[PDB]
Amino acid sequence: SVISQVIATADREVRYLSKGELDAINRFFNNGPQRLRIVSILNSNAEEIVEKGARRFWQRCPITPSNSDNQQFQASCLRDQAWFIRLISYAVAVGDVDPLEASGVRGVREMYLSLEVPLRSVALCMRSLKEVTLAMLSREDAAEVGPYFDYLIAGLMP
Amino acid sequence: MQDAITTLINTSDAQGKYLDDSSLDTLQEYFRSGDLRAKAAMTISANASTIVTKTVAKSLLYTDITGPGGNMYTCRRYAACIRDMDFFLRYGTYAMLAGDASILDERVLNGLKETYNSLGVPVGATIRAVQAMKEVVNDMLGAEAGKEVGYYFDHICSGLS
Amino acid sequence: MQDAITTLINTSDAQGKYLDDSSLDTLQEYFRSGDLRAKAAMTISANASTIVTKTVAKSLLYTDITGPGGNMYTCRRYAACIRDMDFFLRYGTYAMLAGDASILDERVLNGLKETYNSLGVPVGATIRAVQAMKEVVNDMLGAEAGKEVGYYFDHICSGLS
Amino acid sequence: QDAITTLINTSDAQGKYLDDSSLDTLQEYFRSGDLRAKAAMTISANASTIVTKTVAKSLLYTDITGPGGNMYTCRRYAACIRDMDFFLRYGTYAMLAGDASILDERVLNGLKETYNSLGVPVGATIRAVQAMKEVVNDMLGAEAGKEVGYYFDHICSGLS
Amino acid sequence: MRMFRVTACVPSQTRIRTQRELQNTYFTKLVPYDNWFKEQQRIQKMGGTIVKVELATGRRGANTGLA
Amino acid sequence: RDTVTSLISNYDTTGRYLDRDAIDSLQSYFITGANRVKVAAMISANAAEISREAGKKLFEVVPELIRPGGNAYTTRRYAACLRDMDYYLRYSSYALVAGNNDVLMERVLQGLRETYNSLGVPIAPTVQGIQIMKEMVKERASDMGVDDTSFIDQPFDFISREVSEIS
Amino acid sequence: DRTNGGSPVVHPQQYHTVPTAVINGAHQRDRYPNHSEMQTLSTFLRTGLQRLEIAQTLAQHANEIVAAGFQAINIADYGAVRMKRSMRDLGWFLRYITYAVVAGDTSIITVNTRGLRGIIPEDVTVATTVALQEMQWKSLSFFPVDSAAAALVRRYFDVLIADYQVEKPSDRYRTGVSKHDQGLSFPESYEDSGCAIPRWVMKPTLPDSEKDAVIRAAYRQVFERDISGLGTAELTQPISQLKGEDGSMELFIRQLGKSRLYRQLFYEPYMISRSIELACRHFLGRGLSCMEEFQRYFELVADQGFSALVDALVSSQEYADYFGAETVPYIRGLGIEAQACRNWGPQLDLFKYSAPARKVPQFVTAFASYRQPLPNQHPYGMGNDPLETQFGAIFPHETTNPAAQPVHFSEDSRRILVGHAHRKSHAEISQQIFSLQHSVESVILAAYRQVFGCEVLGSQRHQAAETQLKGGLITVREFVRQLAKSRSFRQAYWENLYMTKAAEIIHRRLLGRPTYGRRETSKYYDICGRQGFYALVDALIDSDDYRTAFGENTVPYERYVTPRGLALRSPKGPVAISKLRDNPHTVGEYMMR
Amino acid sequence: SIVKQIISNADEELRYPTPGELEMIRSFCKTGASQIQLAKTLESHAPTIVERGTRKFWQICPRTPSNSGSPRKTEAAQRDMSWYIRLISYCLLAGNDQPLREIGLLGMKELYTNIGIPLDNILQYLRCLKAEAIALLSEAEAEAIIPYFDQIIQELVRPGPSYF
Ligand SMILES: *[C@@H](C)[C@H]1/C(=C/c2[nH]c(/C=C3N=C(/C=C4\NC(=O)C(CC)=C4C)C(C)=C\3CCC(=O)O)c(CCC(=O)O)c2C)NC(=O)[C@@H]1C
Ligand SMILES: *[C@H](C)[C@H]1/C(=C/c2[nH]c(/C=C3N=C(/C=C4\NC(=O)C(CC)=C4C)C(C)=C\3CCC(=O)O)c(CCC(=O)O)c2C)NC(=O)[C@@H]1C
Ligand SMILES: *[C@H](C)[C@H]1/C(=C/c2[nH]c(/C=C3N=C(/C=C4\NC(=O)C(CC)=C4C)C(C)=C\3CCC(=O)O)c(CCC(=O)O)c2C)NC(=O)[C@@H]1C
Ligand SMILES: *[C@H](C)[C@H]1/C(=C/c2[nH]c(/C=C3N=C(/C=C4\NC(=O)C(CC)=C4C)C(C)=C\3CCC(=O)O)c(CCC(=O)O)c2C)NC(=O)[C@@H]1C
Ligand SMILES: *[C@H](C)[C@H]1/C(=C/c2[nH]c(/C=C3N=C(/C=C4\NC(=O)C(CC)=C4C)C(C)=C\3CCC(=O)O)c(CCC(=O)O)c2C)NC(=O)[C@@H]1C
Ligand SMILES: *[C@H](C)[C@H]1/C(=C/c2[nH]c(/C=C3N=C(/C=C4\NC(=O)C(CC)=C4C)C(C)=C\3CCC(=O)O)c(CCC(=O)O)c2C)NC(=O)[C@@H]1C
Ligand SMILES: *[C@H](C)[C@H]1/C(=C/c2[nH]c(/C=C3N=C(/C=C4\NC(=O)C(CC)=C4C)C(C)=C\3CCC(=O)O)c(CCC(=O)O)c2C)NC(=O)[C@@H]1C
Ligand SMILES: *[C@H](C)[C@H]1/C(=C/c2[nH]c(/C=C3N=C(/C=C4\NC(=O)C(CC)=C4C)C(C)=C\3CCC(=O)O)c(CCC(=O)O)c2C)NC(=O)[C@@H]1C
Ligand SMILES: CCC1=C(C)/C(=C/C2=NC(=C\c3[nH]c(/C=C4\NC(=O)C(C)=C4CC)c(C)c3CCC(=O)O)/C(CCC(=O)O)=C2C)NC1=O
Ligand SMILES: [Cl-]
Repeated sequence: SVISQVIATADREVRYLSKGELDAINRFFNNGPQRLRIVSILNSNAEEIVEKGARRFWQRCPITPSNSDNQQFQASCLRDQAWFIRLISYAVAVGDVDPLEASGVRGVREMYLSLEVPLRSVALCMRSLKEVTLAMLSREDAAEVGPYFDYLIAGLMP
Repeated sequence: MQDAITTLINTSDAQGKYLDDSSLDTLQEYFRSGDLRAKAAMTISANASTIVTKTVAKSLLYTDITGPGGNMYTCRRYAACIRDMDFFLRYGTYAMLAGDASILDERVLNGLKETYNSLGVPVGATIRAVQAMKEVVNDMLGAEAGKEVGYYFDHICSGLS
Repeated sequence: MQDAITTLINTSDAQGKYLDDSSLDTLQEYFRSGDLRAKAAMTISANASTIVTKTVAKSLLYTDITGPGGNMYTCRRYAACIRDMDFFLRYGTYAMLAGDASILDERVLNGLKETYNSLGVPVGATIRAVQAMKEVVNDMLGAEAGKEVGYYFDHICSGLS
Repeated sequence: QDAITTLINTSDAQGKYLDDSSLDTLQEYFRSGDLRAKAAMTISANASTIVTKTVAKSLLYTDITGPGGNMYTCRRYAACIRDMDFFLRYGTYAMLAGDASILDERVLNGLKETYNSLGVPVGATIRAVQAMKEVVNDMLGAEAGKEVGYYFDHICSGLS
Repeated sequence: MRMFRVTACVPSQTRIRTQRELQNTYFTKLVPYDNWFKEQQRIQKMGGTIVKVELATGRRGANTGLA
Repeated sequence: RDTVTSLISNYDTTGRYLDRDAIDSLQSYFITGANRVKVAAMISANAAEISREAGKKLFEVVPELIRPGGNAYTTRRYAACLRDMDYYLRYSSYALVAGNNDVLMERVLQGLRETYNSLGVPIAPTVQGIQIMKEMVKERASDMGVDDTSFIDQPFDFISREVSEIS
Repeated sequence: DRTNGGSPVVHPQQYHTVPTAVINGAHQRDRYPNHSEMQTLSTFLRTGLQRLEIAQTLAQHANEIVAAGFQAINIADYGAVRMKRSMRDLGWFLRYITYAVVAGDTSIITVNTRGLRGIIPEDVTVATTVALQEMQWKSLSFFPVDSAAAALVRRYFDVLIADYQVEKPSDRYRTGVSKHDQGLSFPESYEDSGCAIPRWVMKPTLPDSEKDAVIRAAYRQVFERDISGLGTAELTQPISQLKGEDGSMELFIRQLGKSRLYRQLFYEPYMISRSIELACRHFLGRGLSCMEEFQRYFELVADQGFSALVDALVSSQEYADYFGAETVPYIRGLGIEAQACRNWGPQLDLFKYSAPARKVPQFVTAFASYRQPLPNQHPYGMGNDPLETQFGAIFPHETTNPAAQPVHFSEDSRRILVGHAHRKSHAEISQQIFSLQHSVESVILAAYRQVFGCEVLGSQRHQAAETQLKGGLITVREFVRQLAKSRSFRQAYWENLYMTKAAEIIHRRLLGRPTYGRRETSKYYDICGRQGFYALVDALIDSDDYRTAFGENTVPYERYVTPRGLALRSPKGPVAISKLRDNPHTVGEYMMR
Repeated sequence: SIVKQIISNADEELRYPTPGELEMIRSFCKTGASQIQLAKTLESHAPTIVERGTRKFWQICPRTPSNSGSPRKTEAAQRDMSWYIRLISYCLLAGNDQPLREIGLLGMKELYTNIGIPLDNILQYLRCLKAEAIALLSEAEAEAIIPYFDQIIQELVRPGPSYF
């Protein structure tokens, strides 16, 4: 969130929250309800987002552990899609990527290397998830949500 | 560093003068470019690795700078060049989003030329590849925001020449 | 760090005499085990990433330790567990190549129980993961070298105990 | 400590009498107390039923109850059911006292270390505890449940 | 190991040094290769004008043997 | 962690999505945010007055601290105590902006009792002065026009509760 | 409620005398005081005659001095409290002048006076300086001003007036180095009171002895002690590159860090985390501020070794901000900068010269376990928890390898213990009971193996109690009490033991379970401290828990343990914590479909 | 500025600016026209505030180096105060307090104690300017610029705000 880091910045160069930072968090508090309503829409659409995104991911990437004949790998992948959607809704609710960075970006590359799951394939799945979510959301709702998808993708795009 | 707002404030403050109408309209232009500058910065943040991959593919691969005796031979040097490119792209993102290229002047171009001449890193291939990166971001961002980040890619190219 | 030769010399130096005959017999045992020690360390060095991967796959995946509220949730913590297993494997390989578990006591075991209780890291699940690692390392080197390094894995489990 | 005791201890460190805002918090406790005693009555009456529906809605028919699972081996299912009784009774203590000090003083100290030494799944326990919170909320109304679930979330936060 | 001979002057812009915290800023310093990238970034972060970077030790184009 | 990130982290650790209780709590915090920013502004404008006058009131009510036996006798210790007052006021204002005591948890209560026992600093005048700060910010918030003084009540009470002993 | 980082003994310096400053300088240079420092001490002790008699005459005439002490204010308009504070301040200023005269240093005046311009309401500062000038005039009026020490009294009063005329001096700031690092502020009075620390700056044109002093201070910072006298400091190429025109103090700090001397001292005997904390001491002059700093360091060491950690510490922004290029790192403690409360205990145990005496990493344990609930620990720390073996009171020594995590439990807090009753079964725990295992002799032997976990020698047999129980004169409970009141039991569990440790181990042997909380432990410790050992034994045998569990005819047995005890009693791990995944399929080996 | 602080914080961690930083930038750019108009009101009305504040401060405090007979000290006092309001307008346009701190709070007390101006009289003069700026501009436009007046004020009341 912007408010935690502006607190940390005021803490570092020791002072109080100056008036410009106060207007910044005022605009954050004013934009709160819209983030809440789009979070509610994402919670309503999360399951169908996972289904359509997995279908498009297998269309755009058939050689994957999820698309193999092993359904444990497919179930783990679908669980991963749902988990990243939940974390992205967390990021939308917070207004920055702090739940996303804390839970599913920091160390996600090391995990999927330890799982041998190709991180380009996860990035493509999150691309398809982004397309499904932007299709399922309004233009301004897409404008809010798509950056968090971009930041989840870029966290594994390597 | 300086951004657009800080260079305007600095130019007025080094004169004992409030910001004037030309400065207020220049700051207005900055404010109305802010939305697409933020969107372009997010697009680059998403696609940085792809940018660097395509840039090195179309400007620096399958030439003798890659094979034996080349400067990009011996994989640690290729990785050093790729690190240089991630830094170039992120600092161009900083310059384009901040509105001023002063971040480039005080964190790239100070020291970069003498380091490259100290190491034998060819500046001309660096500049050609950096403008290929500019062309890539032109290709997949659009004409307007692509040119906006391309201005600071031009500054990186000029400051290395 | 006291390896087998070093701790042997230390016993004889505290006793003040030269290495007695039985101590030379144990040093002969170490000196004829050293070739298979080097080969086992060679294979662990080659396949360390695979060993940790299959070990976590057989002891830490698909349990509630990886679900929400489990300690391996929140990807950075999964990576922390991977790097702890890497520390366990590399330091057990050091102890096997050295012929004594002093590197395990000094670099690993001397306060890891305090740190794991402080962080809330599962001690019992780490012990199960280390025994699973002993099984995995046992599987692709064979019985002799496998138990020779599983002694040090069991030492890790005893020091976590 | 209970809510009155925390208020008295905050005042007594200053060495003064309870002030007006602390008197207002005393009013809040002294007009929540009736529904606290009623919720404690109903929870004491239906503790076994709450624990049963808790285990059913969260812990059953997953491999935690199967062979190899932590809740296999009937004595371990008994120990899990007994921990659930302890969690519900201590949540009732926290709700009646108004403070989670009884939770931190008798439940949460060394429980993470104990469970993690024994290998008890922490995340499954937090899941079952929130399920028990759902059971209490559903069969006591949101009116009562918004209090007891606060201490259940205290147990969940301390466990995680 | 290959060394960089670096002359730079790094100014302070966030703190007033009282009388003892003042040290110097114009340093000429032998820099190891594996740290020179981070030292260049650090003295660019603090705002230093780097006036002189040369290769003190080692040659250019070394495929091996440079450390 | 503010209220938003704390509640989000709790639901992340249990694996649930956002239910309507969370949406209501988040909207409640977002509505109270205007008052929180107003109090942060008044605090940033009158912080030196609030902290120093609370120190003065504490030394009037607890006379011994400025007396030679007390641990705020000389002006070195007096300035150290007033700087501690500014510390408490600044981090309580941070918590007022955030609405959560995580900032206090990690940056005020992270060893305060150990420091105050090492230096001989009395705990109970420290929390008495914290309460004087809280009553001061309460009364100039009421004069400023903020009817809900509940928000500004909580960080000082949290610091007092975590710092004070058990009688 | 939260775990304790330790409250170490701290002595904050309020000022400096003349001997304290000289000894501080000599100590901070690691040497005997030299001839000019000797002349400092001897000349000040020579003037001590004049200084003590000046203080004598000023204290003797203090009443008239402050009676004598712009627009003179009115008593009624000013207020009674403010008049009282005016008189108190005036007598206080005179007292501190005499304090300075005896101490021979104006550090007390300068520290306690310089930032007083606005503390005193600053509309009475003209009145304040006029009163101080009049006190100077009067003090010199009855102390003859021709060529005597009235010049000294004039100088000290002038210094007091000069300090008081100094307006608002800026507080020093320890700015936060990262988002996780809190920024701290620091009064200049606290800065000037703090002990002077030498700032060893090495310039290329320094003389050789000054350079060698800077080298020795670099050894004292990094290697914690002077190693130059030893032949281990043979680092002739790093020293030689450092002395002349190149290889500055930062590169030399890095070369000291990556040397095998540093590895032998602070990396070879330590795990990675303790090594990281010691490196933080030796290269930045401070401990770990926060957990996230430690995460950065630990991840970096995990993928790149400890030498890269040294490279990152000496290549950091904080290093160049404090120690720059050619300043030796110095320890940043109490009065050097503003201290955080976050790492107070670990960092004051780290700045102490006995920081290598601790092996368990103090910073990470405190930082992590503050964000965790209360641990399973005896209420008076973990040293009071004995080792759960058959026999032997084995407690962790507070001095030998201190692995101490202090924790405050409430009086009503209770320990969670793993009972053997719910575990296992019946006819599995009734094999370890030994009631009335029907032979008397076996019950005597089992009562021994409870009271002393192993069978004892003949000299430790309480044969009179054997005859009493074989005759039926006393029951099993009285026999256990007599065994616990035997001399050899006192030697085994009471004499060579800390008293609460002794009480806890006697409770474990006579009750078969650890204590629960401060209720029980407080009562036993109070009993054994006001009444003694036999009183505690009688109170434990006549404890209601003994009667409910072991009754009168049953030998005590272990019933509950700490969870650490079972973790010791399962070195292969617990039995079945989650179903294993024998013959699993992982990606990569599956993908080669 | 806001973009300056975000770029510095992002380059510290060697990372691209997050979506929340870009939301902060876009919100500030949305309010940019409003803040420009705030600065416009400040530009128009600054000399009146300076002259009324200097008259009021001279009346409330005659023992003042500007109030001493020299014209250059007087001109320097007006110059300093107009410079401070200039930095406040800079703070309005940048979006944070960087151009007050960096261009005149950092090292200000020691600057004036080297100059010889008493800082309590500076505090009173700034209090006077704050009063006439409150009474002069408007109500809503005061809420944007008077907090920065409080920020420059709060740096010099701290030897100790006086009580009994
Ligand atoms: C009035 C408040 C009481 C009082 C205070 C007092 N404190 C100290 C010294 C210190 N105070 C702190 C505090 C903090 N550091 C932090 O990081 C935090 C959170 C931001 C806090 C609250 C510290 C660390 C110190 C040590 C010195 C330092 O400045 O770093 C003193 C001086 C101690 C001495 O004798 O030297 C005093 C006087 N004293 C009273 O009597 C009041 C009850
Ligand atoms: C799906 C998009 C891709 C894919 C996935 C895949 N994942 C696994 C296994 C795991 N994935 C996780 C995930 C997370 N841990 C976290 O903490 C978070 C963030 C909050 C996430 C998303 C975990 C924990 C596992 C381990 C198994 C478990 O749940 O315990 C697998 C299985 C690998 C194996 O060998 O079992 C797979 C296949 N597969 C694809 O094809 C996609 C690219
Ligand atoms: C073959 C085993 C795998 C594989 C090969 C592959 N490589 C490339 C492209 C390049 N490979 C290199 C390699 C090196 N440069 C060095 O300095 C060193 C050490 C001496 C090495 C090994 C380079 C520089 C390139 C870039 C192209 C160039 O040489 O100019 C490709 C082409 C990829 C593309 O799409 O362009 C391929 C296919 N591919 C596999 O699947 C194998 C596992
Ligand atoms: C890539 C486009 C070209 C290339 C690169 C290359 N660079 C190096 C070594 C260094 N490059 C730098 C870079 C920077 N310094 C700065 O301050 C900035 C920040 C904006 C940058 C980008 C530095 C510091 C080094 C030396 C330290 C280090 O390598 O970490 C090499 C290696 C040279 C060698 O001898 O090993 C290479 C190969 N080479 C090409 O051919 C491209 C045109
Ligand atoms: C993996 C098998 C299990 C697990 C691991 C886990 N560990 C941490 C965190 C840390 N682990 C250590 C360990 C060590 N310190 C040393 O010096 C050595 C070297 C020999 C070791 C092994 C430390 C110090 C930490 C803290 C620093 C860090 O986080 O990297 C975590 C994260 C805890 C947290 O709260 O972030 C985890 C998850 N967890 C399991 O569930 C596995 C059974
Ligand atoms: C059949 C003779 C009687 C009966 C059975 C019944 N059982 C269940 C559910 C469970 N029973 C068990 C059993 C065990 N767990 C253990 O650890 C041991 C030791 C090996 C045993 C015997 C378990 C685990 C379950 C839950 C299912 C699971 O594995 O998760 C039910 C269903 C109850 C419900 O509400 O679903 C039933 C019906 N019912 C009768 O009427 C018979 C007398
Ligand atoms: C049930 C929700 C989960 C579960 C439980 C489980 N617990 C144990 C064993 C113990 N649990 C405790 C805990 C407490 N004792 C107390 O007095 C209190 C009240 C404040 C608590 C919370 C203790 C001390 C034990 C050991 C003694 C005993 O036998 O119960 C087990 C047994 C584990 C084993 O036998 O190895 C189990 C199964 N397990 C799950 O999987 C559920 C998620
Ligand atoms: C003999 C081969 C070596 C040796 C032994 C020695 N031991 C002690 C003292 C104790 N030994 C123990 C051991 C145990 N307690 C248990 O519960 C078990 C099983 C888990 C064992 C093995 C204990 C607790 C003690 C202390 C109390 C007691 O003496 O009963 C000593 C005495 C040392 C002293 O100072 O008391 C000695 C000498 N010494 C050697 O040199 C041999 C290598
Ligand atoms: C050098 C010894 C020393 C002194 C004299 C000192 C000053 C001091 N006096 C102080 C204060 C005052 N001195 C004075 C008075 C004077 N101080 C003087 O020396 C004279 C001549 C005057 C003007 C009449 C007043 C009115 C106060 C107000 C205190 C308040 O604000 O409540 C204080 C604050 C603590 C307290 O109230 O006790 C301090 C710290 N502190 C020190 O360390
Ligand atoms: Cl003298």
